[PDB]
Amino acid sequence: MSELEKAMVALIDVFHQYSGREGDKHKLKKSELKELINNELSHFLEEIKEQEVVDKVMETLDEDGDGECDFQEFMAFVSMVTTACHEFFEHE
Amino acid sequence: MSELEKAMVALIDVFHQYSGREGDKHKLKKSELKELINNELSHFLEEIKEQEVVDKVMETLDEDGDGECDFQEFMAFVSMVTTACHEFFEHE
Ligand SMILES: [Ca+2]
Ligand SMILES: [Ca+2]
Ligand SMILES: [Ca+2]
Ligand SMILES: [Ca+2]
Repeated sequence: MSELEKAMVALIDVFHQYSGREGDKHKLKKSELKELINNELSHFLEEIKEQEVVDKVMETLDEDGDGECDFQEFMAFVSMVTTACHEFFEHE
Repeated sequence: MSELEKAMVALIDVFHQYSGREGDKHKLKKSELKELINNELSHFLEEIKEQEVVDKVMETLDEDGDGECDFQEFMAFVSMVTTACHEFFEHE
């Protein structure tokens, strides 16, 4: 079928199962965010080393500076990866 | 590997190949937008009937009202589907 239908389900599905690991299922905590980047998304970003890097990066995706990242803020991070990544992904 | 890596590649990959159908590879035209919804995304939206519906909907994702939808605007539509869709996708 349409690839977007599978990606839309996978994007939402991963958030529900991944965020459901802790008793917090309706919001994402600061510690969980570090784990998400450490999982295997280091390909887009490889500057993780000191805790200050996560804090500096966390402020960038924070739009209302609420101190926490909800599902709406998580979508903003996805936009950051597409805009930051180059379109030279065409040929290897 | 991480599901997000496959989805990030599929989201960008589909845009390059799908938008490359017409000589316009750097921007999306109004007619192409109707085809995208008509493809098989009618699941999220099933109110397509008169051309006015597309125009009313097109204005909603338009942020700068430039009269055309670029790659940045396309991302906004994805956010609209996630916010509009309910989270009751858990159990069938
Ligand atoms: Ca959580
Ligand atoms: Ca925030
Ligand atoms: Ca195009
Ligand atoms: Ca526009």
